[PDB]
Amino acid sequence: NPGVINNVLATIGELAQVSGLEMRKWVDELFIIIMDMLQDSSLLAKRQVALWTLGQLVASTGYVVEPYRKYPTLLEVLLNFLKT
Amino acid sequence: EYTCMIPRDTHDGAFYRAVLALHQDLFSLAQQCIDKARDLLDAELTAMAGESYSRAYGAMVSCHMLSELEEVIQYKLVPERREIIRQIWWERLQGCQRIVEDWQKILMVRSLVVSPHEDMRTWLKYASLCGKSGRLALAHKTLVLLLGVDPSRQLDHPLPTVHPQVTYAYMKNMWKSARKIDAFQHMQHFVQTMQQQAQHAIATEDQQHKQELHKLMA
Ligand SMILES: O=P(O)(O)O[C@H]1[C@H](OP(=O)(O)O)[C@@H](OP(=O)(O)O)[C@H](OP(=O)(O)O)[C@@H](OP(=O)(O)O)[C@H]1OP(=O)(O)O
Repeated sequence: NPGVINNVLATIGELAQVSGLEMRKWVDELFIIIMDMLQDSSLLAKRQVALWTLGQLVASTGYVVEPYRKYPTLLEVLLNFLKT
Repeated sequence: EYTCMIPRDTHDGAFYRAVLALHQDLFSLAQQCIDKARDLLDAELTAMAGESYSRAYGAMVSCHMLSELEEVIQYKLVPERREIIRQIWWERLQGCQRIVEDWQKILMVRSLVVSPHEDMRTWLKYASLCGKSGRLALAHKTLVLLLGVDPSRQLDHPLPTVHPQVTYAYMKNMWKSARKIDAFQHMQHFVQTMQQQAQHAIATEDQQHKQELHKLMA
């Protein structure tokens, strides 16, 4: 069930909001995981919670422009959610 | 008094009402106005983003400016995150398109809590951008505001040696715009009174100042 995934995403977003700049050593793997759960969604999982916790670990760590080139498909999949 | 007549159903109305409510410490109304402006802008964003990204940048800059108001809330709420958001602001401003028209409004929504005398690393770049874009009369105003005293009124008094980056940029602007002779003597005097300064600075621990002064002298 996706309940465990939603729960761990919500708690990890709350944790990233609690501890800022002490999670920069983890944001890369979190990005690689959460973009593969957001984009190329093989299942109909909750995308709003993933989007929220993704936006929550970039306002605390300060990952502003680097992910736009480290993951060249981030802007396109962020823009598609307005038409899908 | 002016915002009371702006329509409440448009994006600019919600944006300005959020800014006004934020000015008087209303952290609950401002969030609601921000969340309303979010969708009021998302409408035209998804209407315009279907063509191209370069066409939707005009709404993306506004969405970015709107998403920087929550960081103003965090600035006025938690004193421990002030320097961190003040640094991510500078890190995020380096990604936008170098145009004075949007830089002005971004810095205005940003200076709601940060005076120009508190983060001048981002205002010197703004002055240089205004100088390169042919708008030298705005670069002069920005440099004068950063300095604190307008040297164009006292043609005989020297330039304020404090804030060395600001006076260096001011001398560059004076050389570029109008006068190629006065800026030369000004730079000579500045180099003299700046080299006569590092001698009395025997720094044993703070080594983040001597190297910067040496680079500036170079
Ligand atoms: O445009 P220039 O008159 O040639 O001056 C440049 C310019 O800085 P300014 O325009 O603010 O003076 C560079 O920055 P950009 O505008 O080109 O991005 C800056 O390099 P930085 O980006 O690292 O600040 C460089 O400094 P440097 O010579 O160390 O490369 C500096 O040259 P000068 O200060 O010597 O004029």
